[PDB]
Amino acid sequence: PRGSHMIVKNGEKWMDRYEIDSLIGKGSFGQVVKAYDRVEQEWVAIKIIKNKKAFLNQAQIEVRLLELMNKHDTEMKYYIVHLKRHFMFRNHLCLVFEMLSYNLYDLLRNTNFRGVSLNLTRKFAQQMCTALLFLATPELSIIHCDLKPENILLCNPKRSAIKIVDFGSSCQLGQRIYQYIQSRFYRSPEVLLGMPYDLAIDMWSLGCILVEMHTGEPLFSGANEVDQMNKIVEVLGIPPAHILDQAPKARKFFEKLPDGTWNLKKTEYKPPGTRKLHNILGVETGGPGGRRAGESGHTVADYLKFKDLILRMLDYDPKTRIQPYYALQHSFFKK
Ligand SMILES: Cc1ccc(/C=C2/C(=O)Nc3ccccc32)o1
Repeated sequence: PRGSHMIVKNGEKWMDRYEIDSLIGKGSFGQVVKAYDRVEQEWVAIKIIKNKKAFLNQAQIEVRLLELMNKHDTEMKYYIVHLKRHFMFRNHLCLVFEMLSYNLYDLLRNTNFRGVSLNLTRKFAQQMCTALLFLATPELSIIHCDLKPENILLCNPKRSAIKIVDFGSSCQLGQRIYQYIQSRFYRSPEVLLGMPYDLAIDMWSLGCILVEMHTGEPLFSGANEVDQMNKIVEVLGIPPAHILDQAPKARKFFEKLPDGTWNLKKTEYKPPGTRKLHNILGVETGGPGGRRAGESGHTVADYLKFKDLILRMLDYDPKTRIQPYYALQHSFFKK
């Protein structure tokens, strides 16, 4: 066999059922194939976990969480990708999902990274907040741990309905296992600081995502952890002392002074909290790059609500950071 990836061969039939069409995707997780399920007469995406002990063990958690989420039949569970079944094949765990359309990063690429409208952004935000509310159900208490444009797919290319995919790093509250999680751009302060985390890290990622969906570019595009914390401090200032006092990796980015206060451990950036979200969104200057100037649904009053909700989702404190239910009650969502 030689190596971790399954030899994929377009046109072969798996177990007189799955007709392999093409390789959808590759990556560290393994691979994804488009396949025709002859039994159910429908296209499916099969996620082939790498044949490595570490990846197989993590994929048992993925399968457990997915099955748990699909079992909870309610008014929230259809913002989550549906795992139809799974099987072992050629020493690979294989997860069969419904076929969906493209991810929100592709939607950004098809606007030449100009960003989508505030109106489309709000539709994505209401779906995602609803999804996070569902994850926050006691019985689930699921932390996604990897929200980013790539992991939010459109159901249909013509419509704005979405689902969340890739619960490959997901854990339940109280079952934290990796000190290093989240895609860097969407990584919460508590994680960069190497502290314990809860469902609040998803709400952080969602704040970063919504800004990027409208501006067409990442809010915080760090080359590494130091650069990432610095780009956050640029907008949000130095994080509160009560947090940095309890933070194992505080001294990676910050310095205590005789004072008792924290400062950036400078070795260069805009001063702390001087990169205003106000200016990044271009509230009073016609939106991102001036492209929404005079457009309907891009008034200053619209922007101020959006910005307010973003700033509640980018709260440094995970205890006071806005939680799904309260986010859905925000004026930004009101008719
Ligand atoms: C294309 C498509 C439809 C459904 C899925 C599922 C995926 C998942 O759960 N993790 C992934 C990670 C990378 C790419 C795709 C997926 O992928």
